[PDB]
Amino acid sequence: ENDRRTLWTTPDPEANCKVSEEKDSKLTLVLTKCGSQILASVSLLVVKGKFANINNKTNPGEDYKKFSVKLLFDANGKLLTGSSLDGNYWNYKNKDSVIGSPYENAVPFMPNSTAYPKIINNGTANPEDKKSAAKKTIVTNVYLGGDAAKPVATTISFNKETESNCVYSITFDFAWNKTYKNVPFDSSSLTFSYIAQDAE
Amino acid sequence: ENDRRTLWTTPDPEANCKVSEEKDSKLTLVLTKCGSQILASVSLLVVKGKFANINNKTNPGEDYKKFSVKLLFDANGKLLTGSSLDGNYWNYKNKDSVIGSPYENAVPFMPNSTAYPKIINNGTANPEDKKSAAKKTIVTNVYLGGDAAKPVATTISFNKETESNCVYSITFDFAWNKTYKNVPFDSSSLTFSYIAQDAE
Amino acid sequence: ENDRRTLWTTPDPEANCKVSEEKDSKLTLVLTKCGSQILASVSLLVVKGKFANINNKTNPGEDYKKFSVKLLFDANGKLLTGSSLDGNYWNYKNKDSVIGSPYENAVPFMPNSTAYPKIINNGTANPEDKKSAAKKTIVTNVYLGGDAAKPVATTISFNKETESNCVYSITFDFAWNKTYKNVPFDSSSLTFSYIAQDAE
Repeated sequence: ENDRRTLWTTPDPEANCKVSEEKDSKLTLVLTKCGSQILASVSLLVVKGKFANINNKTNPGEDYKKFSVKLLFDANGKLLTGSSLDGNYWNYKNKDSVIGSPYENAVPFMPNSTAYPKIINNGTANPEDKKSAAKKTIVTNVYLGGDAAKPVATTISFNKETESNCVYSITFDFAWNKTYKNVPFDSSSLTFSYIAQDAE
Repeated sequence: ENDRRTLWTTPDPEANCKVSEEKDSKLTLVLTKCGSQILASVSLLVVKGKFANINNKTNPGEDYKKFSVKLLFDANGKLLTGSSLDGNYWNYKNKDSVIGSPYENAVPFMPNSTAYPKIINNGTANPEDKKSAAKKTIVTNVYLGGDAAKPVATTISFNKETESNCVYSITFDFAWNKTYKNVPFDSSSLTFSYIAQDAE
Repeated sequence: ENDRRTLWTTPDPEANCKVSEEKDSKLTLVLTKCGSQILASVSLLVVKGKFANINNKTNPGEDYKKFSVKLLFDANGKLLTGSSLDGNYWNYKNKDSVIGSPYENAVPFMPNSTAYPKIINNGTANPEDKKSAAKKTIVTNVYLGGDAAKPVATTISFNKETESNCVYSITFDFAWNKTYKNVPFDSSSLTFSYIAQDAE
């Protein structure tokens, strides 16, 4: 009904995500359709590993101050193995859980091919043929422990990845310059939208 | 018709809200059902009292430099007395207005208990199933006068309040570090979403 | 069916917008009806002229550091002549393309008159007598190249313009202080919502 309009991890998932090692994080992502767009809410709590309690005082160095989460999808919109997120509880909504069986098609939840092409190349491109790099991209912040003093630079990129010969993709890139001393990666929630691929 | 999907005060309200004194502010809040999520828009013009002409030069203190707006719901999603907003014109959409008679049940507009649960704040071990307080929070900025130079740090908290045996809450926290000389607290409009509760 | 819910510039549009010269930019604007709000997504690529390759080091004046795009509408919600945007492939969705006929009436997709009204005389007397300019405004940054290091102050504004006896107006205002050196104007995507005009 309204539930085929939503695809999510669950509102309160079990560990379902690899940031650093297997199942070290809980990603709550809900994708909903309002017509031609997807309306999305995301959140990330990391419960163990390299980012469960950041200390950039005792661990400075690029690799302790950034990471990314990738949703990779095949032609029908099925999650592919190379993904950060586990498929077990990624499915269509049902009264606060997921449908019994794993889904066959979710093309209408995928970021548009046309608005978000895989590669743009404006080296030798005439101006009227030029495409937008930036357009595939939402740049905002989230906040550790929902504290304004603790921003984390968030980039959401559509159809950026090539991993696993995927045809669609949602990437969440996270980075910070503050040197956070003993702060869990526990994010505020973030609203975002993108243009949906057309079914059939 | 499609106004059953909207619960919204009014597009243009009479002073309907308490920041510092009774009916001292005009809160515009619309909540629309986009399936499993609520898409909200919010503005706050304070019309009289302590925040109606901010002067941190003359009043340098903490209590002049922040305030908070609490909406308190019961089990049926009806608005409780403790709330900053008054329920006279808080109701479903009829054309450009509300339905005459106050609503029985708005539970499906409330923030999801599962996504955003009650957390009794005690020293808690084992982060691998501690429920996240950050998740319940959207952190962003509104701009006073719609001017980029005049930011206000804005925290939107779901299911945070303990007051009046509320089951559900939506709390707007406005704070600013900058020292403003005669600026009316007059916010830019802010878009946000959250995961909705389900019903019968 | 559901396509009559989307008023859009194509997802992958031809040069369609005047920032500086006729047809110097590709504006992507998607409007979808979600109940009583419009859920919008907006992005701007400039391909020629004065902002096709910003260099505030060679061009340091204000006129090279800011520009605005005006959508102007009439009482049917159809585009007018003064509009930045060429109203020739600006139509209701049909599949991944656009409908045969030009779009007739689209009043349901306009910013709400009551919510965002035209400015008059303001006074401290409060029988009802306050107007918030800010309420009419969403203020945020977008990011050139989708780079965190390259913010641009963005203001969206509803029913503000007076040009060509317009009833309804959407205006995107861009402004930066940073001195960009050989940066195409190519904005990261922006999600936003506003209250719709009530259809009849």
